[PDB]
Amino acid sequence: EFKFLENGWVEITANSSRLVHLNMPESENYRRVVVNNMDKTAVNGNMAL
Amino acid sequence: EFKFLENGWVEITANSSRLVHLNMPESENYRRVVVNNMDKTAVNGNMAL
Amino acid sequence: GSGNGSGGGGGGGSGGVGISTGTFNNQTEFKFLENGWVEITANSSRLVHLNMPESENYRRVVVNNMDKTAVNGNMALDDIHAQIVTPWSLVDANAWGVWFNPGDWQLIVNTMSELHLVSFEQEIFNVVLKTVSEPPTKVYNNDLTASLMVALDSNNTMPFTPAAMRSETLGFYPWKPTIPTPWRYYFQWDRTLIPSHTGTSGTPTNIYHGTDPDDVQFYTIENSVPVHLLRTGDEFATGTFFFDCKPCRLTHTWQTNRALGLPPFLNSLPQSEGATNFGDIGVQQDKRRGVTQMGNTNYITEATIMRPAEVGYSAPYYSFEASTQGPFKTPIAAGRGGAQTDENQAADGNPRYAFGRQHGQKTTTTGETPERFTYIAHQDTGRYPEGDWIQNINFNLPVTNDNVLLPTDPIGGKTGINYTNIFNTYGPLTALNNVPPVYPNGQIWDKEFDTDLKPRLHVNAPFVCQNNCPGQLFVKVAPNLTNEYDPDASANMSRIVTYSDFWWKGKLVFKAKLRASHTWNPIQQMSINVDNQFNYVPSNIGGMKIVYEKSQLAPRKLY
DNA sequence: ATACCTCTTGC
DNA sequence: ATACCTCTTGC
DNA sequence: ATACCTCTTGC
DNA sequence: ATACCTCTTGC
Ligand SMILES: [Mg+2]
Ligand SMILES: [Mg+2]
Ligand SMILES: [Mg+2]
Ligand SMILES: [Mg+2]
Repeated sequence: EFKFLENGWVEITANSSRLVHLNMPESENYRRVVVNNMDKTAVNGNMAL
Repeated sequence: EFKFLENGWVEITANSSRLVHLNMPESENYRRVVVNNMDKTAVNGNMAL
Repeated sequence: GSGNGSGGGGGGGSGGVGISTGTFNNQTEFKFLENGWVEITANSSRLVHLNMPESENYRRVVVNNMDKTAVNGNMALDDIHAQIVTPWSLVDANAWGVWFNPGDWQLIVNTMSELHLVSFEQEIFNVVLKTVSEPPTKVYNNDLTASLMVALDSNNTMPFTPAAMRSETLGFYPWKPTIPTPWRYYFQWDRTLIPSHTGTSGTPTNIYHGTDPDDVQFYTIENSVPVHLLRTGDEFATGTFFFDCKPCRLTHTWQTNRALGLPPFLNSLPQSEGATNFGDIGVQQDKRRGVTQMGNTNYITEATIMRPAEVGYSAPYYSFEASTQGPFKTPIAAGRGGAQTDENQAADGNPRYAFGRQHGQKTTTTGETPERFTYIAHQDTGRYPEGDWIQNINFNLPVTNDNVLLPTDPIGGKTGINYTNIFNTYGPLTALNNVPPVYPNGQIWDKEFDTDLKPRLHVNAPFVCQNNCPGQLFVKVAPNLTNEYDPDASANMSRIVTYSDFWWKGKLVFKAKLRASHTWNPIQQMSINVDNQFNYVPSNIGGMKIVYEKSQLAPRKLY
């Protein structure tokens, strides 16, 4: 919705809806994980990676 | 000027000015003239002209 | 061989043919208030002269000194750019000299401590228009009914072009006439240009691409302002405008990082006069108590010791950067100054003004070379690169060559370069001041940029208006036609030769504050003497000139 | 529409 | 009779 | 609880 | 009986 006001102001109202789908989690736990692509960086010149 | 109102109406005001120049007429008379390009139409197939 | 007829004057309450519509005043008022505030009111008037434009058209011109840059090593010389050219002329008055004479300046500067800009308004009157008609006997007649046009861009729709940046404001002498300048403005354009040197092989790309249609903007007075037409009897006047902007100080600071805080206690004092009897701290540099920002040593020296933050900063020079439209020098705030300069050491940061007779150059002096100078602020906030240096963290000293970079060692293998040229130390701890005014050739106030984020200051003027700035004032002679005119024709129209004169008067108001003695010793003060004495007076011919003067004379603690 | 070198013999 | 590129620092 | 391609034949 | 280098964060 665009609603024009005095003096050229507009009030834009945007609505939006969705059907959302969701599965049960893999596991009901909180986990603390470490990620390690050492190998890739191990390369030399692959710092950015 | 554009002046925005409620409900998306606008009032457009346009001003305009000019410097106008004007010479005296060729003659202070009213004339009744006839124009005749007979010759051109005389052609045959030149009706439109 | 006629006088035109002399035409006869009708009379209203604010004007007519033989009725003056204004009053000349170029006088300056100081009005002392309670608590040492002063209200300075400065009036100023001029007789302005103006001719009809070259042509009643707006033009879009491109300028191209390709040849000069074509040179290789002449990057800096690039003048390329586009611009719209109008038939209008601009009346700019933004410049110290328009408003004050020296005497004034003196006062201000010696007795005050800070200055605020307050309001400003102007007006035009006693308008006159004449026509020239011509054996070359030129004759001049008033054209009673012709008009002068005037437009005031209060909305600030036009792009802003302060004219002092080119020394085109009005004159600085009340007793001598002057004129407005022809208005023009930048027009967008794309452009490329690869830097090079003497030694540089071939032809570095160097071209004018054209115009980003996106970036296009073309304005016209006519379509954006209302134009007033004045006849002799008419007169025009702007309202009064009020400024919203910080104050400007008239004092300078002098402490540098070195002078902040409690100096070290000297365990040992001199016992007789003489400039060689120093005092002594009397403690091993590596044994003193105190604080530093250096985690490795135990050294504590006036240069090591910690300071609360940092005055001044260092930046690259001479730096040219480049964007869409070509290169340009990177500006600095600071400048330099001091003992190790003397206008010859004169570097980056100090500004330099150049100008004509209307603005200070000796009136009688012949020859079209501009007069000049380099303003050297009193505020000791700049840098002395030569003194800089950098060293390895290990900080083992005395230091080894391998562990230190000097202003002497050459960078990029170029001899005449060193880190200080590309160095930069600005940062959250930096602290500094605004430029100081420059009499008489300095701009006074300036518009702020419409960017989302903003400069903390401008270098061209001390007063930057926060909100809107007073709209520009344009004028122009109204076209006076002959009896022949054919707009349908391609040729340029012929006009009667016409021109105009009118007086302009303005009022600019500041508000300031008296200063007061705080130290035992007296301080610096501007003053006249045998040496400069003649700068302030006309020559036996009427030679006049206005020399530049300083502004922040007195000192102030910084901390 | 003149007041002691400004505004201001005002207010 | 100048307000942030219009009217419109209005109303 | 439908009004002239929105909000909104509302207020 | 501390206010932004005076009087004076007074009045
Ligand atoms: Mg307006
Ligand atoms: Mg506006
Ligand atoms: Mg584009
Ligand atoms: Mg672009």
